Amino acid sequence: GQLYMGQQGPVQSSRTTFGVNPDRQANARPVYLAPAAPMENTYTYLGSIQFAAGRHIFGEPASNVLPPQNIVPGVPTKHGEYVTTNTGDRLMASSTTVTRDVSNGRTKVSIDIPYYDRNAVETLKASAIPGAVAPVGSFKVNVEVLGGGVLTGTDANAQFALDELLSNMLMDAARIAQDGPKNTARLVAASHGVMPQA
Amino acid sequence: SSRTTFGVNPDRQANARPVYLAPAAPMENTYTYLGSIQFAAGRHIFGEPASNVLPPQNIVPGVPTKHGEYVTTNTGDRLMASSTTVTRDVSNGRTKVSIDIPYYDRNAVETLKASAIPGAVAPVGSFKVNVEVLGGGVLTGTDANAQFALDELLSNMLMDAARIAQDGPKNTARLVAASHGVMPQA
Amino acid sequence: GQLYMGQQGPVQSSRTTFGVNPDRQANARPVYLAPAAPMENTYTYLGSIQFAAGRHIFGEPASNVLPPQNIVPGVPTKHGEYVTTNTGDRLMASSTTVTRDVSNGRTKVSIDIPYYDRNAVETLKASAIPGAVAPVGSFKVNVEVLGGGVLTGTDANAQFALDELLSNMLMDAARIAQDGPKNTARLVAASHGVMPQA
Repeated sequence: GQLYMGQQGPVQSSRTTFGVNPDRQANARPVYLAPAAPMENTYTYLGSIQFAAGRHIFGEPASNVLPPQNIVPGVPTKHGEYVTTNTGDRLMASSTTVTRDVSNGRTKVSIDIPYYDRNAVETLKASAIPGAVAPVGSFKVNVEVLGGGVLTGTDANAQFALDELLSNMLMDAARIAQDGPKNTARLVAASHGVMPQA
Repeated sequence: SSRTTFGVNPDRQANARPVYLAPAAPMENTYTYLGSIQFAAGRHIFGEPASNVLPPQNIVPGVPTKHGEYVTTNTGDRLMASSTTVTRDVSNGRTKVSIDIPYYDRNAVETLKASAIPGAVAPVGSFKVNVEVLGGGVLTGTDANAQFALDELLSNMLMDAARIAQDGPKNTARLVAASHGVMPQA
Repeated sequence: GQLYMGQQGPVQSSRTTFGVNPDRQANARPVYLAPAAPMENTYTYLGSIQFAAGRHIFGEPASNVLPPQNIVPGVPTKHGEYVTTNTGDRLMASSTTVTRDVSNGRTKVSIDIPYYDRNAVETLKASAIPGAVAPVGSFKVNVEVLGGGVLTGTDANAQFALDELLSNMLMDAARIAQDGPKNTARLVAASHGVMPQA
C-alpha cells in the first residue's frame, strides 16, 4: 500500500486481520416476556378523536392493556400473542392483536387494529336499518430489534447494558419515524418523501 | 472481514451523491458588460438575449440528469436568431460548466444596414469558457457535514482560479488571441 | 518464526547471532600453589574413630599438614605432589598422597589414603606372631574445577571474583556430595541412589 516514514526508514503501510477476534456468542439467552401488552398511547388518542377519523371508524377496546392469548407463565415460547375485542354501536365485535416473535436474537413486535366503514355505519344509523357492519380493513405497525451476534467476552452483566442500548435505539427510531409537523402529511397513503427547502 | 490498518488507509467513498441543480443559470455579469459595450467589439457584433437568466432546456425537476442545458435566444437587427447555451455535466464526481455565446460579422451587418437591401446574416463563430471541478475521491471517514465543508472549499478554489485567470491590468492584453504569457520586470 | 505485533505492523520474530562476542582469553594465568596441603578434617576424624572402622585399619600420619614432594619455590610445574608416611603398630609404613594437576584452566586435586587388614593385624597381635602387614587397599577422593575459557573483556581484577565464585561452587559441591543423615548409608559400596518419600 501507501508509503510513510517509520523509524527504520520509509515503510509500507499494511492492513491485516491479525489480532481481531470475531467469534460470537450463541443466541441462547432467555428473555423477559411481558404478562400483558400496554397500548395506552394509541387508545388515549383514539378516545381523543372519538374513535373516528374521516371514513375510518374504530372499535372501543375491552382494555387499554391486552391480556395474553397463548402465553402461559413458566412455559417458554418463541411466539406470543395478546388480544382484546373492540366493540361499538352497530359494529360486529372484532379483535385487536399484538404479536411478539423472539427467534435467534431477533425480537419483533407487531400491532394490528381493524377499522370499519363509517359511510355504512352512519347509513345504518340514519335510515334506521337493523344490521351491523363487519371490519373493512386494518392498520399495522411493526418494530424489530436485531440483537444477535454478541461477542464472546460479553459479560453477563454487560448484556443488560446492551439491552438498554438497543431499547434507546428503538425510541430514537420511532421518534425519527413520526418526526415532523402535524400541519403537514407524514405517514398514511405515503407515495414518496419530500424534505422542505426551508 | 474486519482488518486493523497500520499507516495510511486510502479507501475512497463511492461517487454516488446527488447534487443540487440550479433551476436557472444567471448570466448577469456578461450580459451587463455586453450592454456596456453596446453588443459590439471590433468586427464582432453580438445579439441581445431574451433574458439575463437562462431557463432549463432539457432538465425536469425531480428527474436526475448527468447533462443539462440552459439556453436563451439572441436576436438582433439584420441578424438570424441564435441561441446562447450554458451546459452542465455531472458525472463520477466531476462537474463541468461551459458557456457558449455566438457572434456575427459586423462588416456584413452594417453593410446591409447601409445598403438598404433585404439580406440577413447568420453567426460566424463563438466564444467559449469552461470551468471544471474534480471532486471525486472523498475518503471513507468523511460524513455529510464534512462533505459540505469540502463543497465550500472547492467553490473557494473556483473563485481563486477565475481571479487568477482574469488577473491583470485592463491596459494590456490578457486573454483573446493569446500566443504566450510574459511576466513584467519590477 | 512466530508472529507478533510490532509498531510497523505484524512482524516475524527472529533469532540471530548478531552482536554476541564469544571470543575467549587464553589460559595463560599463573596460579598460587600452596606450600603444603592441610588434611586436618580427615585426620581429626581418624583420631576420633581411633584409626579403625570395621576391618579397615588406618595408619597414623607423620603430620596433619603434608609437605611438598616434588615442588620447589619459584619453579613452575603443572603437577605437584604432597606426601607423608603413615605408621602403626605391626604395620609396614605407607605413604598418603595429595596430587594437584593444573593444566589448561583445569585444576584437579586428588587424595589417596591407604588402609590395612585389621583381621590380619589383630591375628598378629593376638597369637604373638612377629611379622607385619602391608597395605591392602586405598580410598580416593577427586575434586575438579573447570575454569577455562574466560571471556576477553574479563578484567584482571574480575578474575579474582571468578576465583571466589568457583571456590564457593566447590564448597556447595562437597556439601551436596556428603549431604544426608548419618543414620543411613550414603557413600561407600554405593550401588544406586534412593531418595526417601518422606
